[PDB]
Amino acid sequence: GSPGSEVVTLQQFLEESN
Amino acid sequence: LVPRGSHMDGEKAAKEVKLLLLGAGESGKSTIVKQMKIIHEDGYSEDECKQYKVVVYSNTIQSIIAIIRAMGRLKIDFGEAARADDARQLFVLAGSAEEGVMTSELAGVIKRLWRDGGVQACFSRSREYQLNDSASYYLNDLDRISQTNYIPTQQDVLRTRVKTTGIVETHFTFKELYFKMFDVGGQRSERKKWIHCFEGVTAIIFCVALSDYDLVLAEDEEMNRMHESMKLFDSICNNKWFTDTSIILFLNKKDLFEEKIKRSPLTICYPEYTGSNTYEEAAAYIQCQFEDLNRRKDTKEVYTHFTCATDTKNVQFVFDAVTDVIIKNN
Ligand SMILES: Nc1nc2c(ncn2[C@@H]2O[C@H](COP(=O)(O)OP(=O)(O)O)[C@@H](O)[C@H]2O)c(=O)[nH]1
Repeated sequence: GSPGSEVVTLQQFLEESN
Repeated sequence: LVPRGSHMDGEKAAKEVKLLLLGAGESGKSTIVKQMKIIHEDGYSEDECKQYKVVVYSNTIQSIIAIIRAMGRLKIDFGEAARADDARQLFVLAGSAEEGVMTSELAGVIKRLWRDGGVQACFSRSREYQLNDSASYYLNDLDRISQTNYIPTQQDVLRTRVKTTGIVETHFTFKELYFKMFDVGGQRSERKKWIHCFEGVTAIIFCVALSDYDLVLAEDEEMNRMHESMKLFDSICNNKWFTDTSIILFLNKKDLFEEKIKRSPLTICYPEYTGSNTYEEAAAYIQCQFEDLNRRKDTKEVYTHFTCATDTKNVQFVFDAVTDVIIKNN
């Protein structure tokens, strides 16, 4: 849940969302 | 002087449907986007089609180049040694169509290569280098597409392949619903963009290339293509964002799958498979492989359809049904 501007992968986003 | 009526004319705001298009590369997302434009919008004008001529030429050149390089790696000789010269010329002239002009010289090179026996022997082994599924479409109509007056047809535009590096938003309307469709073409983007894209999603459409089942594992992979798709579907269907989202599964490229299953056993993909190598049973097996990954509550089921994304009538039928599903769950 770092800043909103950090480019991230779909997999990373799904992970941190869970 | 008749006072003008209401500006709304009795209508009201259209209800919004947010669709998220997901799936591995080459699964059919871009084709579904184009089909939505063709079916529920105005299709592609002549100028828009003209804009795709360069893409058609680039796709054709890149496909034949992939086949030639694969000949190199698989140790497949040309049917006629003179073709070697043509091959060289192919690489010399490969950038000559970037202005939407395929010279007669390049057209002849590509024709002679595509007609060669060794090139065809390599094409028949496309599963070993994951050749894109539109190569033969253009290479078998070279004569038509190589004319100086060529204008891409609607089907031509449907078969093109363009870079989809991010999340692209398109709009259409159907049954008085305002569809906002988000093709997630890329693997990376800003966290805030991920959040904005996954917020308020009405439904997901997840595309799977059935005909990927027999693709050879490449050095950049840790598992075969079908299992990469299964892993992605698992991570999507069981994410907090979509605990209550309508999940639709397009088991796409059913035509290519129907042709492949005749000669390529499904055990290439699922070594444990003991069923018959026939269309209906193998398709059912893949469908169950994907649906068993949904571990949400029983009320949250997966809506599966078998599709040929490049067939406009089939996509129209399937989307007619998906819209009814979405209205029901609304
Ligand atoms: N024969 C057949 N070809 C398809 C089908 N779906 C896609 N193709 C083609 O396969 C290529 C990749 O499809 P595309 O929509 O670009 O996948 P994307 O990377 O997820 O956007 C394209 O050349 C499509 O035209 C299908 O259902 N049947």
